[PDB]
Amino acid sequence: NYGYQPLFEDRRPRNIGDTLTIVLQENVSASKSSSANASRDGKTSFGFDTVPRYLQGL
Amino acid sequence: TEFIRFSGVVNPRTISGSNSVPSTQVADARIEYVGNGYINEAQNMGWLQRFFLNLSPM
Repeated sequence: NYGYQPLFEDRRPRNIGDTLTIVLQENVSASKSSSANASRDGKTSFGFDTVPRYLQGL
Repeated sequence: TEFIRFSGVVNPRTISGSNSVPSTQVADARIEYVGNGYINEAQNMGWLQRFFLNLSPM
């Protein structure tokens, strides 16, 4: 005797020793990315090509 | 000579009307497919090559 068995219920595992089908379908995907930047450019100039007389000493 | 061995546990309700069940419905499925003769010995690594594959630094 295997005990009471439901008639219309779907066949499910209920006790120790019962079998069950596992459909292994795994799809995992993780990603991450980052960046940082900094820039600085500086140019400066001053030139006196021709200096008038009253400015010579300066 | 080739040997195909199968072992496992089958649920009676998974067996089809033609007395057939796919191998993916067997709980503890043990499947083996081996052979002998010089064809099978030609697919074995040499002892020195196995020793190197297991003990070589790279």
